[PDB]
Amino acid sequence: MLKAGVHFGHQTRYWNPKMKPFIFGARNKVHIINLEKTVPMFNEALAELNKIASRKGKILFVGTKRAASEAVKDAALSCDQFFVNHRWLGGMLTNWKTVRQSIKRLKDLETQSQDGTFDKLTKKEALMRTRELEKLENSLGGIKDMGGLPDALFVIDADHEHIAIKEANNLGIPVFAIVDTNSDPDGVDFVIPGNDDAIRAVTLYLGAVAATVREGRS
Amino acid sequence: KKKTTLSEEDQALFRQLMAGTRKIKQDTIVHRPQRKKISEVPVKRLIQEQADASHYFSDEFQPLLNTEGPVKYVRPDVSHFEAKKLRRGDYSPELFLALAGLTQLQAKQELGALIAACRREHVFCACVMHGHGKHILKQQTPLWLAQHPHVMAFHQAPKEYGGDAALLVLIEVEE
Amino acid sequence: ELQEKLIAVNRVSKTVKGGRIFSFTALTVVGDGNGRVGFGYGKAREVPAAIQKAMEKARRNMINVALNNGTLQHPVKGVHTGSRVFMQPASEGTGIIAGGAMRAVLEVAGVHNVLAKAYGSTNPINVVRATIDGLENMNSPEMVAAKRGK
RNA sequence: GCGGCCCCCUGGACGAAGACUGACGCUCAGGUGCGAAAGCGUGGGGAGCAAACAGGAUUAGAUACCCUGGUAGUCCACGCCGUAAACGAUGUCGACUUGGAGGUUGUGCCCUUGAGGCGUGGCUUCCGGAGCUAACGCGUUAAGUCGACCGCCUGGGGAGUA
RNA sequence: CGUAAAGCGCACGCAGGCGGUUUGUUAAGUCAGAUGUGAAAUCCCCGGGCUCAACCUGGGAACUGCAUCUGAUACUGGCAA
RNA sequence: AGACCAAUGCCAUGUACGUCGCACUCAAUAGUCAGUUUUCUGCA
Repeated sequence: MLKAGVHFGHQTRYWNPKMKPFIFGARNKVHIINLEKTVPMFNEALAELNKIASRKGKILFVGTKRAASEAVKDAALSCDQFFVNHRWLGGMLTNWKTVRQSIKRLKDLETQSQDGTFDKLTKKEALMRTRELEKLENSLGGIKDMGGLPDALFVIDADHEHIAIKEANNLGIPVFAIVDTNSDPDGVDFVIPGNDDAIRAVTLYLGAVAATVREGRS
Repeated sequence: KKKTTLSEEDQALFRQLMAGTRKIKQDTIVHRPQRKKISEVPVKRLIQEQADASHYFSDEFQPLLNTEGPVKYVRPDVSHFEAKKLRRGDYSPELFLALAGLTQLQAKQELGALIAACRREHVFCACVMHGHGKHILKQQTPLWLAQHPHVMAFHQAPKEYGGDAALLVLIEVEE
Repeated sequence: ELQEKLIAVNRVSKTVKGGRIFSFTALTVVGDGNGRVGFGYGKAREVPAAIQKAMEKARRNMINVALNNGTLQHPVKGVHTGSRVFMQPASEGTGIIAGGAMRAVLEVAGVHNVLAKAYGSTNPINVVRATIDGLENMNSPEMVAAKRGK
């Protein structure tokens, strides 16, 4: 709701002509996003995104670059929602089938880990198995309790996370992206011209989104 | 109607704060994506849901089902009383699936579709009719159903819903 | 009401280290009989696995066609790779009279009585791809009147 | 195709502002001109290089590759020839259609507060979007989207031969 | 017609083909109608006779053309500005 | 970096790729009519 405070746009380099409607674009070789265009765009994204959030849907924040972590873990986990913060595996939506059995192995190995037989029979293989829980835990972290493929997708950079956008367009999932002036509005259904790599901007930004996901009529 | 926003004068002030002349005025044709239908549910999504649901039905894996009596199954963590309720007919199925005459492959797909539909429509109880066969759908289908994570419990259907030729199935739904 | 039919099976080869290895490719088209046409390619090591992968890919990837009463609407030309294809609505111009591998897609497409004549290449894998492209960019009088106002 | 420097005679291109003519334009079969190199004719020149040629090697042989010599030729004047993988293997002229990084040559504006900032032309290089393409790739210098006129193609060989 | 066959080695240019934009006139091309002709048979259509059919046959359509007259003037051409 | 390395009878190659099934039986409701006369029957 609050006016974007401190980002005003970025990316002098590799700017994309399809971002030409969103650029004010003056200072010191770098491009300034027209935030007077961003505010209606971002309010629309909060509108439809709250609309699917009230229908009891799953949202899947996507935060692979740094420092979108742990800001996407903090914002998704502040809601009762899901996230990807480390490397987004190629095909966790379009073959979720195979990713379902990897999530199943993460559940079986944490149940085996903190409760069952973890000290049993070996030290070396037990260390091997625990670092399998680090690898499967940081890759399949947020998505491990989803149990479906989600009803929307909220990516924090459109060019850095083009794979996830390409799959959610492949599957008919609404993509909500904060694009920058280098990115491309591929199949992003609700584009938001913003700043992808400022931590102030993405914490303000995810703060608003996580605010409207759990917003409660009460 | 225009959404509430900072005043135009305020926007101009933001423009004033912008260091330098600080104005970008490139004009280009603008294309806006059509708004998604409220109903949604595109056939492709449905097909995808079906495929996802049927993915669990393996011919190689055989869950241990009770060999004594009418066919029944309860998923670990679900109250055993649910199977009893199915037997007594406490649950009235809202969806009916007829598998009789289908190949195994077709049947798996239809079962997947049924489960997807139950989830989508928040239907908790469905009836699956497989007919009577030896080493056929009548035997293979319960095994496939058990392997599905959304299947909570099933029991031989009461006579009113097909008896020994049908199953009542309880499906886990997000509400 | 699925109405599947196979057009072409071939034996392709690979030429590994020790001799050659022979694989089989199917090419099928399914369709309900009222628009809704799909094709699938599918390739496997034996013929029934190939046709099954082809049907399974063809049941998805299925396209709507805006039919007329039982036929096309206006004459349409679809091209794909080297394969140029003409079609003409033939307002009850009886019987589907199309080339091979075009008769099948037009048959399960639900159209009954058009006139065709494929030109150029007439490889079956590209003469469909030039019938769907074709039937895809054929639009109806309620779509043209939707576009241009009335 | 043109590579030291200088003079003389001379062709074109591009840019800036303004003036003038007023469709005078585009393409072009036959026709005419120019057209690398080798070659030919007449007369010069001839250092290097070098077909031919000779010798030495190498080799089974070596009319070759390698070595040592070496004539025409290459150089100049005038005339002929009239061809090349004469190739961006892409005819000429015009119009339209997202971009990025350079090079080169003009010109305008702004504190020129420097080897700057903002534009606007001409030619050119690399990469790529849509589109096209059998593919490879082309991609505002198109092989995209069109128009005008010309040239040429129609299976391989025989044969670009008689 | 880059690489499959196919862009003259490159230009200049005659005859030829094509030609920005506005107004007026003409009406040659173009279009509309009319008239004369386009033989009959044959093809096509609707009927009729051979027991049916082939066949024969009545009427029409057609013969996509040409010529002349009457108009229309948007485009192309001619002429004037 | 940069010696020297020539040639390799005659044929046809293939069979060969076209797909399925199930069933079943247990019960009501023949016939039965009548039954002397009365009456104390713990108490606060």
